[PDB]
Amino acid sequence: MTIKRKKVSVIGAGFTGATTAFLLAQKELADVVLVDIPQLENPTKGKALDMLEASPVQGFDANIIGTSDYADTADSDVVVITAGIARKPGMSRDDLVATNSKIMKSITRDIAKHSPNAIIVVLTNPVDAMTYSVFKEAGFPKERVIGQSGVLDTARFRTFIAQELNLSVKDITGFVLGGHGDDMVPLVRYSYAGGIPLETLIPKERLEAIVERTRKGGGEIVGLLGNGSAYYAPAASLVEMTEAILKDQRRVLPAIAYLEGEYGYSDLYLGVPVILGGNGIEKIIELELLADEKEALDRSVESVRNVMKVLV
Amino acid sequence: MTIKRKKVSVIGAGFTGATTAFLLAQKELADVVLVDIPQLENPTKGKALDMLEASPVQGFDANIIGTSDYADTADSDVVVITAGIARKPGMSRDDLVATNSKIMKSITRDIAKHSPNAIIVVLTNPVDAMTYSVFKEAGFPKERVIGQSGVLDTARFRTFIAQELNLSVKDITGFVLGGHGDDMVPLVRYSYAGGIPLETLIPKERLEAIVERTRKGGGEIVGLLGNGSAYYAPAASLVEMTEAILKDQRRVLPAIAYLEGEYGYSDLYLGVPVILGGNGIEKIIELELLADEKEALDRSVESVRNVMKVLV
Amino acid sequence: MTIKRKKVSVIGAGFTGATTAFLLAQKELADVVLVDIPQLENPTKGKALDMLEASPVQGFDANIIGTSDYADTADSDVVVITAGIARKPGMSRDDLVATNSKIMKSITRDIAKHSPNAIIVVLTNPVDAMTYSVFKEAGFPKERVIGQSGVLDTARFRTFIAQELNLSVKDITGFVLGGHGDDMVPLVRYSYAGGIPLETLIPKERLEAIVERTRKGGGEIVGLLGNGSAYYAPAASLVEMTEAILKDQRRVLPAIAYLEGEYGYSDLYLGVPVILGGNGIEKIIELELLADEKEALDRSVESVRNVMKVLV
Amino acid sequence: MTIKRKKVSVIGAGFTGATTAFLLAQKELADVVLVDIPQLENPTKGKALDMLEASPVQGFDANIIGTSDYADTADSDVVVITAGIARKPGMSRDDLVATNSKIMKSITRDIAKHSPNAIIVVLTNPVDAMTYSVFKEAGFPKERVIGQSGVLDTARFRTFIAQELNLSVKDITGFVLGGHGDDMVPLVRYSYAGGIPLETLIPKERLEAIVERTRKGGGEIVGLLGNGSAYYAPAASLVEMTEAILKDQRRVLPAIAYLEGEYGYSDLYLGVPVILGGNGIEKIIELELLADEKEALDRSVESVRNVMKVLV
Repeated sequence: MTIKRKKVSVIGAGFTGATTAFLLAQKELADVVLVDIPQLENPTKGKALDMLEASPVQGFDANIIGTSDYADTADSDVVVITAGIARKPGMSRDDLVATNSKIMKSITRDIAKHSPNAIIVVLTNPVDAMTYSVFKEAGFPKERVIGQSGVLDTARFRTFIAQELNLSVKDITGFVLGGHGDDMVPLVRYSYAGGIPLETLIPKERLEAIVERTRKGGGEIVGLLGNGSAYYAPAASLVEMTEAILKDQRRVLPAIAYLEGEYGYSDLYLGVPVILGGNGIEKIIELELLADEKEALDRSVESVRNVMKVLV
Repeated sequence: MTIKRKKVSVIGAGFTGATTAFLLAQKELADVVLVDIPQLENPTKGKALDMLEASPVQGFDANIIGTSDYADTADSDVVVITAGIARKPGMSRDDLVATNSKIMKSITRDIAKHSPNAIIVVLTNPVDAMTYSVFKEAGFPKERVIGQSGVLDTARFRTFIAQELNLSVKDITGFVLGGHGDDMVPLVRYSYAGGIPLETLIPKERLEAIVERTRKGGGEIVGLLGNGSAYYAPAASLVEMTEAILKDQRRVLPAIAYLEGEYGYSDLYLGVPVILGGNGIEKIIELELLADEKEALDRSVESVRNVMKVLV
Repeated sequence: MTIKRKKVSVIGAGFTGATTAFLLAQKELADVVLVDIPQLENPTKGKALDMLEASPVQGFDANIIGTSDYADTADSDVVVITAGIARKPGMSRDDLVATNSKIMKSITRDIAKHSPNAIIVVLTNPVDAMTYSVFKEAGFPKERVIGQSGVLDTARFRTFIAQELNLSVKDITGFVLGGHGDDMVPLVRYSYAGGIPLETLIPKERLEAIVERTRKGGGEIVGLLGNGSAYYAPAASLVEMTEAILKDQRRVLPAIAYLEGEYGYSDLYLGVPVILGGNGIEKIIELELLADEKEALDRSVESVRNVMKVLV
Repeated sequence: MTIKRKKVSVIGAGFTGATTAFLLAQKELADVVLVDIPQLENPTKGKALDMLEASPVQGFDANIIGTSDYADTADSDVVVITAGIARKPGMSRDDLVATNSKIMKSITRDIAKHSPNAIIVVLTNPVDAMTYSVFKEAGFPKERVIGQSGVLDTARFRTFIAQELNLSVKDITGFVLGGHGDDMVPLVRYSYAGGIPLETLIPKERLEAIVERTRKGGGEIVGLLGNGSAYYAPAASLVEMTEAILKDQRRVLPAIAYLEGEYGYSDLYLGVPVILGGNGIEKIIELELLADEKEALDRSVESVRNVMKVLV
C-alpha cells in the first residue's frame, strides 16, 4: 500500500561500486545499499555516509547505507555486482575468471537468497564468463541475469569520434557486439554522427585507429593511472542499464545476454543488442550480419567458450 | 562574438578535485581543466579521460582535460583549489598551514598570472588561514578570493537532522558561522525543518549531540575510511558555490570571506553569511548575534589569527 | 513481477491540468492519463499527443494519453483533480462551491471505482470545501485525499521576496496556514532568506505589502491576463506534491488536510503543515501559534465551515 | 567583469512563445524577455509572472519579464521569433507568407537595432520563406539567422516509431531535409532504432504510413484541438536549438539555413543538416543523396522559391 522507493544493492565498494551508488542516489532512482565484506565494513560505511552527506547540497532524496550483512539487501529490485579483481593488460582471461568466479559463488547465493526476484547486472570481468557463472548459481531466469560490456565500449568510441569531429556526444552513436578487446565486433556501418554514417565523415585509417583505441580503452586508462582502473565511465554505464530497468524504458542497448539460439549460438553469454526494461532482457535483437562480422563473432564465441572451460 | 562555455580549472587531482571536476562537467556548467604537478601528468590525464568517456552515457557536453601546464588554465572564470595535504584528527592547524601554505605560493602565482580575472574558491585546509594566504599572493580584490567551509558543515548537519526526523533533506536548513570543529559557531535558532525551528522538534540533548557530530564530521569519515578522507560532500559543496558564481544566482550561503569591519572584525578571513554571485562575494550579511554567539565567534577569530601567525 | 512505471491520472484538460501532465511526464515521474469529458475527447487527445511528441526532443520516456474513459485511469497511484470552474475575483466561494461540487460528485465516484488505492490531490476551488466534498464521496482514508493551496501561496510569496531582495529563490522560504486570500494565515516569523528571518531584512510596511500581494496573487494573474487564469505556478505546485508522494520523500509542505483534533479543530479540511510521502499525509505538524495567529486561523475555520454549509 | 547570465528574448506571447520562455527558464539557460505588442502588454506580463512564480517550486533561478518595449531585448544572445499567424490545413503558403512577412518587417528591424550580435531562430511559418524575409531585413550574417523545421518533424517521426516498436524515444532517430508537409524529404535510410536501420524492423507500408503521418503532423494536432495548434513539441524544438547555441554544443540537427552553393542550390533557405553551436550555423553538412532524394529536394526548392516570389 505505501508507495515505496526502488531499492538497489551495489556489491563491492571499490571505486566503480561506490561511484555507481552515488550516481544512482544522485538521480533519485532508488535507495541504495553498498555492500562489501565484514572486514571492510567501516570503510563501506564511510563511503556511504560521505555520499549521503552530499545529498542536501544537490538536493537529492535517497537513503544510502553501507553494510556487510546481506540481510540489508533484501527485496532489491536490481543488484549490481562490481566485486572482484579488476582486469588489467597482461592478465589472461583464464586466470581472472578462476579468481573472480571463486569469489562470486557465495556472493551470488547470498544475493539470490535475499532478493529472489532481483535483476542482476554484472560488471565483474571477464564479464561474458562471469555473467554465466552468476547465472548458473542464482537460479534466476536468463532474462534477469545480465552483464555490462558494450555500453562502456560504445561510450569510449563515441567520445573518440566526438573529439575527432568536434561534435556533441549527444549525436554520435556506436555499435558493438561480442565483448571487450579482441572479442569486440564493432559495426562501424551502424555508427553515425546525427544519423550520418561515420564512414562518410572520417577516412578509413583514422576510423580504424579509433576502433583500435576503443578495443584498448580500459587498458589505456589503467596505463595513465599507474595504479587503479577506470570507474567513472564504467559506473555511468551500469547506471544507464539500471535506469532502463527501474524505469522500464525499453532502451535498445548492447548487453551481455544468454543465448539459446540467437545468432545461431547456444548456451553462452555474449554481447548482443537487446531491449532492456522492467523484465530485464525484453528481447535479443538479431541483426543481418555481413560475412566478415559473422566470422569475427564466431571467433568471439570460441574465445568466450574457452574461458568458460575454466569454471568449475 | 562566438558564445563560449564557461571555464573552470580545478587544482589538485586527488579525490575531492577529481570529483569536483566530474560534477561540474556532469551539470554542463563549464569546460573543465584538471591540474596537478608534472610528475602526475599521466594519472591526471587518465582521470580526466575516464570522466570524459562517461559523458556520452549521461549525455553531457563538456570538454575535460588533464594537465600540468598552467597555460591550459588561461582565462578561467572560476579556479577551485583542492591541492595540499588533507586535514586529519591529531594534525594541528599550525603544522598543516605551514605545509599547505608553502605548497600554495607558486600555485596562486600561476593561477593569477593566467586568469587575472578569475574568482578563486579555496578548499585547502586550514581554510580560514589558507584562503588568506591565497588572497595575499593573488593580487585580486577580496570579493574574488573565497573559501569553502560552512556549506559542507551545514550539509552534514542537515543530513543528521533529516535522518533524526525522517524528513526530506530538501526541507532541512542549518546555519553556521566561523569554521570547522571547535571554530564552528552554529546557530540552531536559525536551523529549521520546513521553516519550523528545530528546537521545537528535537530535545536539547539530541540536538547537542547532532551539533557535536557536525563539529567532528570530517574526522568521522576519516575514521571510518581508515585511509583517505571525505570527498563526495566536499566536492558537492565546491560545486554549489561554483554554480552560484557561474550562473550569478545570488545565493545566501556560508562562505569564508575577508572581513574589513563586518561583525566588528578586520583583516582576516572568517566563515560568515554571504550573497554569492557573478562578482564573487556580493555582500557579507551581518546578523544580530546573541551574547553567547558573539563570544563563540570571538574565540573563533582568535583561533584563526593564531594560525595566521604561522604564515611567512 | 515486471517493474512498472507509476501512473498518474490528471482530471481536467484545461491549462492547469495539461500543464501538470506535461511537467509530470517531463520529469519521468509516471505514465500520464489526461482525462476530460467525452465531448472534448479529441482536444484532450490532441494536447496529450503534442506533449508526447515533445518527448524525443527533451529525451523523456513517458506514455501520455488523452481520454474520456475512466477505465483508462485504472490503478492510478495518484489522481490529480483540476476539473471545474476557475476561481475569479468577485465570484463568491459559495457560488463556486455549488457549481464545482455538483460537477465533481460523478468524477470522484469514477476515480474511486477504478483506483481504490489512489491518493487524490485536489486543485479545484474553493479547495478547503472541495477537498472535503471529494473526501466524503471517495470512501478513502483521510490521509489519501488532500488538497493543494499553500504551496502556490508560498511560491508567490517567495517570488516577491526574492525580487525584493535580489536573491535566489532557492534560499527564500515562506510559511502559510489556512487557505487563500482572506483565509491565508501567514507566519512571516517563519519566513526566511537563507534562514535569516525576513523581518530583519525588510521593513514592516514592505513586508505587509508583499503579504497582501500574496493574498491577492491569483487575482493579480487573472487581472493581467484579461481572460483565463494562472496555470504554470499552480501546475508546478501540484507536481511538487505529486513527486513527494510518488517518491516517498516526506517533504514538509503546507497542504489542505482533514483535521480530527489537530490545532483544536475537527471535521474539516484546512491548510496546515504536513509531512507528505508515499502514504499521503504522513503527519500533521502542530505548531505553537501566537494569539494573533490563532485568532486568524479561527476566522479561517469559520469561513471554511460557512462554505461547507452549501454542500448537499 | 561580472559573470552574467545569457539573455534570450522570445517574440510572440502565444502558446508556443510562452511555452518556449518557460522551458528556457526552467532549464536555467538564460534570463528571458517575453515580448508582444503594446496592446497585449498586460497579458504578456501576466504570463511571465505566472512562469516566474513557478520558479521557487521547481527551484530554477531565472528572471522572466513581459514587455512591449524592444529596449528590454537589448543585447540578447538569442532571439526566438514565434510571432505571426499559425499555419493551418487549407491555408496556402502564399497567403500566409504575405500576412506574416508584413508583420515581421518592423519586428526584425527592432530586434536587430537592439541586439546587433544576436542569433535569431525563426519559428514563424512558412518558415523557409519567413527565415529569408528575416535574413534580408536584419543585416546579419547568414550563420546568425536560422529557422526551425526539421527538429519538430523528426520529433514527431521518432514518437510514431517509438510507439510502433514500443521502444525508448531516446534510441529512435529520424532524418529529414527540406521543410514540412509536401516539402519534407525524409531519409528513412538514415533513420534507426539503436542504430539499427528502421527498414529492417518495420514493413514498408507501415513505415510509409508513419512518414505520411509525419508530413501531416501539425495538421493532425490542429484537427484534434478544434481551435489552436501544437505548442509543446514546437517549443521543445526551439529550446533544443537555443540550448545548442547558448552552450556551444555543436549538435548535428536539421535546420532551415541559407544556401550559397550547398547541395547545388543558391540564394534560399532550405532544411538541411547543420552543426549548430555558439556561432549559429557552424557548417552545413552535404550528404550524398540518392537520385530519388535529390529529385524530391529539387521539388522542395522550387516550392520554396515560388513562395519567395510573394515577398515584397
